[PDB]
Amino acid sequence: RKKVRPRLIAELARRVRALREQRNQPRDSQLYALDYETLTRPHSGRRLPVRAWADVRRESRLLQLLARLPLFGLGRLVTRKSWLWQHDEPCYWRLTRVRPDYTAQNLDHGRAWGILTFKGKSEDTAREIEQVMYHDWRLVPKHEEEAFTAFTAKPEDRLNSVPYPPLLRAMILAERQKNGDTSVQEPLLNLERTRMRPWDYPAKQETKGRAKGTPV
Amino acid sequence: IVRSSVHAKWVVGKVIGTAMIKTAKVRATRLVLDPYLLKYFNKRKTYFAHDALQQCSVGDIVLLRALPVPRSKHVKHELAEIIFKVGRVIDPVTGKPCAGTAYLESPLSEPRE
Amino acid sequence: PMKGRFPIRRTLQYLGRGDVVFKESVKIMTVNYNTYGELGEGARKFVFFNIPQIQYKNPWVQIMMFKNMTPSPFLRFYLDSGEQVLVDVETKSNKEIMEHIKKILGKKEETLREEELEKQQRFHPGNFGPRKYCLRECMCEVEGQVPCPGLVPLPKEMTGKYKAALKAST
Amino acid sequence: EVKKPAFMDEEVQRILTKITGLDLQKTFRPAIQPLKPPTYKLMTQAQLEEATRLAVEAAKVRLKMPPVLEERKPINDVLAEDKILEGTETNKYVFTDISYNIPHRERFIVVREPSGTLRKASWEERDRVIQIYFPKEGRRVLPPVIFKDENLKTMYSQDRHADVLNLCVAQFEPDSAEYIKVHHQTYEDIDRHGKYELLRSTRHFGGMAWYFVNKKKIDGLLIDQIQRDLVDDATSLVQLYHMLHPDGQSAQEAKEQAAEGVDLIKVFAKTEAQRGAYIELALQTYQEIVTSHS
Amino acid sequence: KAYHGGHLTIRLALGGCTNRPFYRIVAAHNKCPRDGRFVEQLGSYDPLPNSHGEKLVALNLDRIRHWIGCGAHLSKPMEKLLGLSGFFPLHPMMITNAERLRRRRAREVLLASQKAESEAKETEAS
Amino acid sequence: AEFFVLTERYRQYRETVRALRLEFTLEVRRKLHEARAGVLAERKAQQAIT
RNA sequence: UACUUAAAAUUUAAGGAGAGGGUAUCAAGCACAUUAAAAUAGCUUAAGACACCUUGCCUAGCCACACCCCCACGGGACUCAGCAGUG
Ligand code: FES
Ligand SMILES: [K+]
Ligand SMILES: [Mg+2]
Ligand SMILES: [Mg+2]
Ligand SMILES: [Mg+2]
Ligand SMILES: [Mg+2]
Ligand SMILES: [Mg+2]
Ligand SMILES: [Mg+2]
Repeated sequence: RKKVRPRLIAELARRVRALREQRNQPRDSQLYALDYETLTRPHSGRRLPVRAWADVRRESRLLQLLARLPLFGLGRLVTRKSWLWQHDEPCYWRLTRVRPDYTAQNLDHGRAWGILTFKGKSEDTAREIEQVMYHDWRLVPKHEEEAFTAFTAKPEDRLNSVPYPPLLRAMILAERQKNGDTSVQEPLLNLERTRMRPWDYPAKQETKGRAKGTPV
Repeated sequence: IVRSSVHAKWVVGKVIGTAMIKTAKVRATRLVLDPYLLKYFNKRKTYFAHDALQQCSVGDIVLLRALPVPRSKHVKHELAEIIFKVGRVIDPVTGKPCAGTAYLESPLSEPRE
Repeated sequence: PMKGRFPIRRTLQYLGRGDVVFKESVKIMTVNYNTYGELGEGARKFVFFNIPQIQYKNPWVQIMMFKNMTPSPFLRFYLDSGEQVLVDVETKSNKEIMEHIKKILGKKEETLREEELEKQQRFHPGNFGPRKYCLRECMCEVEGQVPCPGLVPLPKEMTGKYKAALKAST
Repeated sequence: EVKKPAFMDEEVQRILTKITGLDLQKTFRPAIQPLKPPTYKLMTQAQLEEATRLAVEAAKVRLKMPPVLEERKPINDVLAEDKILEGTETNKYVFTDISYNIPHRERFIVVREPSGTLRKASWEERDRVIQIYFPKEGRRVLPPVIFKDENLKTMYSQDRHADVLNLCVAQFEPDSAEYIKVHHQTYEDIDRHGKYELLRSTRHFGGMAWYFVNKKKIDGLLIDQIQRDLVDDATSLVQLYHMLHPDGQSAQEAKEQAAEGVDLIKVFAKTEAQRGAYIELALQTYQEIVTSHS
Repeated sequence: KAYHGGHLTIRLALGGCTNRPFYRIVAAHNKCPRDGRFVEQLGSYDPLPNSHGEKLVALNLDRIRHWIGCGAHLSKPMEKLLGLSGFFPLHPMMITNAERLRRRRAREVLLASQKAESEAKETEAS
Repeated sequence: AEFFVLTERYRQYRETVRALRLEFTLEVRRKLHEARAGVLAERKAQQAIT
């Protein structure tokens, strides 16, 4: 070969483009700004889904609650209106770290960290909180923490083993007879190893994407 | 001690040049089937080999071992062995010096020199 | 008339008659033979008749031949471990040479059959697709199944053109 | 209990192989198929005899008898009855496991009916779908029309019984009712018309003689073997009849008289032969011809 | 094409002619065309009843288990086929759709009975 | 009434299917290990050397 | 998709047993080598280098292209080589 010539401009463009992105990164106060009259984000002109309109006008964002508290509410408990309606058992975050967006003129946008207690079961380590820019958060009062966080676990009643599908059960029993294993035991699937979290369970904010800085 | 990627882990060839420092240019030949004629001909390839001791001479048959990491752009083999030295061949079967199809030292004798 | 002596050597059937399939260890086979002499006649016949057959079945093995370098002919195999297997073929017929190398460094018939079956594992007769890869392109070819509309027109009630007319009529 | 002899018992196969016979000209009769130019080799008398031996070895493999089995039992097993799916489908689904390395009699072929019952495929469904996904040269997905009684009678008139059976082996399974029906119909027509020679030196002779022995109607085959001077075969047939019916009057009579050779056939005539009078007449005439001429 | 991202999936690739559909069950990278490059063919589906009135599904259950063990997703039509066979449980929407059909036929039967009762009133009027 | 019944059907269906995907995931790895380092694998390797 | 550690699908980078269009009136290319005290003067090529011309190929499909400037920071003559349609 050896006629594949070098492409200096292409290499220059890639680097130059990447550099500009780092320099002109947007902030939470800009990406997540909202126009409440039209419920449309100015940065991208994305209109929020219809099912979110009522809460955007009726509920507060997390750092709107925390900006009014000393130390940005470190140690306080915060729950979500969606959890309160969906789950009877206590669901909340125990705040541990909070990085407000200083650029915001009301310090109403930022990031937070805490320890999750979902449906009465508590995680062992603190991680970043997702959906901090949602209009769904409710600060728990200090005097009501004891009654709010009181939970008694019920004995688990979800089945631990189930039958095999009709064809897959016949193929298992047939193999037994072929191999000489004589038994009338019913093949049973074990569901303990593979139990699914609820669909609304908090997800990992650290591995989540962030929107780009090109305005629409 | 992972081995080389190159297909030619072991190649035999003739030292066709030795003018580079510590490197011997070796010409290997393989048999390739002509599809039209269905006859085998000799396809020859050049291999640069690391001759650490500069113990190679033009015309001698040598064995090359693929280096684990390519030493340079073209040097990807080393000199494993000199199968036949040019003009100084030693018969493998009997072990006696030979000069062509003849014995410089008779196999009946036991010089042990 | 096909050119050369013994033109049968240049036929695919002759090349495929070779029976020496070397083990994966074998990498090189140097052939040292003499063009003149009486004790090297079998070696000369081995280079003439057998070296083509060996190369055909072992395309990745380097066969390099040297002439009139030693008093007697021999074969030396170079293995991947670094071992060198020297064979002395003087006073030996070309057929005897082939049998000797087959025994010491040749794959057994059992091993070769196993490799053949493994190669075809992913071909299934039931699979449908192009003729290059499959027996039947479509299920219409099978007997008892609905035939291809091109060969046999489908019933009117099985046609989208007809069904659309009814939906409009409804 | 003394085991009932089987078709594949080494003793039965010996007798059945012997009475069948061998004829290299009939076993290797030229096939009406696409032809190639013949090849020629110069051979000595030693080499020629070696080649005839190899031909006889191949003729043995060619004459290997096809299995004689009992009729399979209908498959009627319900894996599940999901009534939620009742009325949601109009046509049956047939699901076939087509993993290559499963014996065909160990594959799972299920049917989801419109009612919702998940059941195992019947024998007819099993054979049909295995032909669709593992096609066998000679077999057709749908049963051919040559096996109808009118069409089969046509083949019998042309003395094509060995083909009717060669076709029945390519199409049907040995344990199927269709297989047994066609074979038992061919064997019965040979009997009535005494066409036993058609299946000699063929793989179908053993099953025919087996069928006659089990059905206690070897009389015709004995009369035919005797008239063709094959009286060593006839004696072996009476031994096979005395082996599969040990408690029969004929088998007990041969033990009392320690009969052997031609005596065994005479014992059969008096005791258990449906047409004993003819067996003796043919046997007597054979002895007269053999004695008179030699 | 040189895909970036995606996962292996088991899906139905449509073949046949116009008004004569036929499917090949295949394992293929999800970004590939419906009838294009695939990894393995895992069976076939003939959705038209044959002479015996049977829709014929072929499943290579040995290879299907292999690719589900390696992360292969399943298309919703393929999940329905595996449920009908008995190899998988019946899909939630197979059950719901069967229930919706039952409630819809009950209404039709009731309406026909009401119409017959209305027709009976017409008979009473004479 | 139908949304809740269907939501639970999906949860139980997806749990059963996750248990089967795990069982299939183990058969793949068992078969692979037997081929790579099974009894038969080791014997043939030494038999060749001998 | 699994585990706190492993099975796949799909790619990328460095390579090479062998194979791979035309013109030899394209016969020389001109740094195209090795060593690793920094010296040696080498490397490719009639077994076809180099130069030029033509062409999608490897066909369950693959490769390249996406208004133009091979690229696309930039600049410019500023977008249907998506479906239908027009000059
Ligand atoms: S090719 Fe099968 S339906 Fe036309
Ligand atoms: K371009
Ligand atoms: Mg969500
Ligand atoms: Mg000119
Ligand atoms: Mg461009
Ligand atoms: Mg254009
Ligand atoms: Mg465009
Ligand atoms: Mg267009």
